[PDB]
Amino acid sequence: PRIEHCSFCSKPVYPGKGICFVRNDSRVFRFCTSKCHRNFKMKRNPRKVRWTKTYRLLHNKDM
Amino acid sequence: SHRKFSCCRKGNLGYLPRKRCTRGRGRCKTFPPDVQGAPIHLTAFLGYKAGCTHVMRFIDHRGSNLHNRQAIDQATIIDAPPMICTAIIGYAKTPKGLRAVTTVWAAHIAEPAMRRFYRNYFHAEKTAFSTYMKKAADGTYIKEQLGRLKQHADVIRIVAHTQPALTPLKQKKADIMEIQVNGGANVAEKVDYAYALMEKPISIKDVFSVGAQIDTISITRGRGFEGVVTRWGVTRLPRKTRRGNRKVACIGAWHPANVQYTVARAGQMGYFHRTDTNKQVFMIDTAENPRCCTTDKSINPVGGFVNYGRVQGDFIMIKGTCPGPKRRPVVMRNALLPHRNCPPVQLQWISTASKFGHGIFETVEERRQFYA
Amino acid sequence: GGIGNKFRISCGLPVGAVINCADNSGAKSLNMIAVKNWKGHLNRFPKASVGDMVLITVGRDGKPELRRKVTPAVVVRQRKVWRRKDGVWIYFQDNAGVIINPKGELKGSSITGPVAKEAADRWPKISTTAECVH
RNA sequence: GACCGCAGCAGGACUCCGGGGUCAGCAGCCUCUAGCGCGGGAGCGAACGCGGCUCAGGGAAGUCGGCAAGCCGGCUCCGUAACCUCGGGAAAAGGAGUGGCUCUGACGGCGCCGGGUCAGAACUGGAACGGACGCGGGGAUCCCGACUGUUUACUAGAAAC
RNA sequence: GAAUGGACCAACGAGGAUCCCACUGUCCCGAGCCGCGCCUCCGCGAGCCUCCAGCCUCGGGAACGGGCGAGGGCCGGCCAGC
RNA sequence: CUUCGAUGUCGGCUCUUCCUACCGUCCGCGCGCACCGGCGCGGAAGCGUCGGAUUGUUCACCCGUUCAAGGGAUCGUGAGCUGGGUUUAGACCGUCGUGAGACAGGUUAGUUUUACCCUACUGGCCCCGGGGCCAGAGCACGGCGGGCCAGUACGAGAGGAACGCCCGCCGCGGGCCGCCAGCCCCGCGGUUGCCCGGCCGGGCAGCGCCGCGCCGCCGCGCCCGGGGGCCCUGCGCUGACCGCCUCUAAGCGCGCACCCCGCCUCGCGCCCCGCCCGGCCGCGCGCCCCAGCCCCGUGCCCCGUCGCCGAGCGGCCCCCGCCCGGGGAGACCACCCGGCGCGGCGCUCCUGUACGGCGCAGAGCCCUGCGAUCGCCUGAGGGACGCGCCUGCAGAGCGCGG
Repeated sequence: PRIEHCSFCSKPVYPGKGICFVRNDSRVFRFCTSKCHRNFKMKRNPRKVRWTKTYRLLHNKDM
Repeated sequence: SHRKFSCCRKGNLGYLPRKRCTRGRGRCKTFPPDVQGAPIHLTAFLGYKAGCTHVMRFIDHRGSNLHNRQAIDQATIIDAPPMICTAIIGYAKTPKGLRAVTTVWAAHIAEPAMRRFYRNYFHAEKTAFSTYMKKAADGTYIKEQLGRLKQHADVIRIVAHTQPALTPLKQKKADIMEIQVNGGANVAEKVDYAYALMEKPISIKDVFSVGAQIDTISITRGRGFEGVVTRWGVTRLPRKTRRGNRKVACIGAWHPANVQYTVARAGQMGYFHRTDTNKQVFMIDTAENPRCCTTDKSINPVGGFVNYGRVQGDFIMIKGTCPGPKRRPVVMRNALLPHRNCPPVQLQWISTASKFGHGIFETVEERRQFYA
Repeated sequence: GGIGNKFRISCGLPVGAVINCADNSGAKSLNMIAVKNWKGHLNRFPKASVGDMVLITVGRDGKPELRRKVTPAVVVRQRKVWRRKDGVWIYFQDNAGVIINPKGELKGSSITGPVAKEAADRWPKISTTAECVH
């Protein structure tokens, strides 16, 4: 089907699941779940949350 | 003096008494109109609510904004294993209403039907139908009694029994339901069609069609003794009210001197018979087909249907919601009067992700690649 | 002045809400006096959604001419999440609105920030003026 | 722990002695010693009540009235107005920091041994630090009484005395 | 209306007012939860009331009756709520 | 007049019902009705009559909006609440009084007790098969807009309809949980003080606090609500009385958001069937029409009073377990299920990378001693109340009714 990536988690969100948030900067941040969202609003770096793709990419785990 | 500010009564009084349903499962109460000389068809089927999924659909509704647009809509899967027809009841409409002429049963009734007839099958004496199987099985008895139905009946119905062994339910006793045969050119055409189905399985695929509307009929989820604010929707009083805010402050006026039936009172909320009408069938399919929901994706959610089971076999996805919790029996009838302006179904996706937790994988194999 | 039959969306801004200005009209903050097309029910505060024309008053923050008057406005951004029938659940960082006449002309030349499609479909001038529809 | 109040009544009863840790603390919280398991128990986890929590978006639109709740709060450094009997106001208003480590500095008696406070710096941790606890919300005015005091035990703490 | 004291408010106030900012389930509009009560059981066990009786509608009547006139309902016994 | 050995005393909140003397919506008809609008009238009480500033206020008044009738119910509504008003005792001020005090002048401060009884109502119960059928009782879809019509009829312009069909929305109603928010029972992570010697892992601070969070509830989310009948007020048809005319007098058509019915909610009884298929009882059928009334204005007149067989029809009665365990059900019961379950094993999801080991990490100090942290093994470990399985222990009364 058609998917989007969490702006924070970077894990694919299938149709019908998630929230989209429009920043004043004019960027649109699609979110996987309230946890994908709350981590971002609380300004917690994605590169320090181990489950997040950015940490997996940082550790060389995913790409 | 007057209320001073117009406001409606909270609650429908046609759903009164709000009592726990005495009827065992949802009953059909009325059946779709007979219609003379239509194609011969069966009016209802019994099923068990499995879960809900959410589907992407292409909406061809001209005049709606969503015309040639895409919509994610909730849909309810109801497991419907084939039902064995076991009998044929004919009712003659009389001055006193429909009065049954006779019900003719098959020479062999399966164990789940017999189980319904006894409280504990193991300690039961197992005498039901014992003389009848001997009187039947000669062939002549059934025909002579079916002949009585042809001559003296107008409303021919088939008595069917669900097979609980093909379901994840712990029941073990077959829900027995009468289903009307509608559309015969003559009464004798209905009884003859019924005899073809006697002692034989009937499936949802024959009974209903995709795009058609069905009236779900079921007993609702129960919440037990509940207060007026939850049961009837009355406004909670201000926080400082001594004796609490969760009550109707005046249950009436000095005159009439008795509390009225229309005044909200605390009592049973839930477990009431309710019919939901005009629900369109998104799809009828089998879970044995590996690609039923693929537009491999079969109907089973990854992780299984929460609080339900494996949905093995025939299933129907209706759009929207049905009364009752999961596991509950739902009788499903052809809509008495259908919403004419409903768009035709074009399912483009069905969600198969875990409804247990927030799953992000449609299939177990996708999860296996992800967690390498 | 709204063009079309909007599908119902969750209304996050009740009477008393102070929505921010999305235009260079000169108002900084707009207070919601009331909602147009509203037949209410007893005790229900009038509530408004993105794309809904509201009557607003401009507070002491705004330019003097704008102050002291009930003026028509449309809500263009809401914090409350709402579900479009496509299934998208969308929310914006702030609650903001544009001063516009009921006919549709806007007091200010510019609109700032993303503006919801609901506002832009219902009001054409909103679509042309706004930089982004999200 | 037996007194006095109907009683072996969450009522009222004058003293003496008073460890540790966190702390400015005889505060709160936890404890050593000592005392000790309170007109009973089980089951259930309805409504409703009482004692507490949490709540999206809005933010007093509720109401006689912001009642009740919440907000604020410790310390250190800045930064503080009108008015004013020049004493105040004032913790005005408003900010910023705060942990854990690893170390530096200063401060005495004077071979050598204290003290636990003050600064300053690295380096660290989902963007976290008075981490529980304890613990002003603030401001602009109007009336009245100058104030601190006193008051109808058992419905009026007030502008009354 | 001027020691039946007049006017004047710095500082003080569990005093009486009006507003503003922050703040919140006060409200829109309620929902979920944790204890304890309730509830059921074992054991203990009262108070207060009480001519009788214990369903209504209308009429007439100390002008607003449970009993009276004429209608309409109603096996009998309980429980939790109110 | 009735109540003073006491019927609690305004407004608000909350909640139901009722009326019509109808404001909007509906149906007709009339206008000084071109249209749009207004306005008068008859039927019509189904729905709607809202959010706010001041006031204790009903009222008043103003602002707003889908533009906003009026009332009754012991001036509905205190063992429902509030105490704001009112109306005790404290206290001011003004007037009045020699004074004590007064005020139908203002101001402020001021215990709102009791259900466990009867009734009513709301659910629940008093063991007795499966399917159904219907007496009675309840009852629920209104309003507003957009689009096409249509810038059209109409107006010689400005303006500006309609029927129909379609799409939405509001208010309501009944459900539901896939999403998305709330919430989280004992899950995982973080952290404070004190305690268990330190580490690991814990406990206490009545869930210490914070971050997520499953199942399940939930709304702020989602789904669903399209119909018939008789007909008022009337407009018409044929048509008289009343050598005409006429909707009416016979006759007839159409006809309202109202009413009745359906659908829906409950349901006493009954029905069919199954097990069982057994007794007991009764003895009697033309039809129409009344201005054809087709031959009338009779008959029966004995349910014991001699009638009682059978046949055939019509009846009537009989008949049908619990405990226990779980639940999708629950106060207790009831309901719905039933050789449960308990413990594992997978899957799925929740949290966020376990202890330990390691290091070519680490501000350093200094000394091969310490060091918060760091990466690696490690999307790890821990957890589960959902799904699939059982490889292990188990599990269906000789208990009570019958």
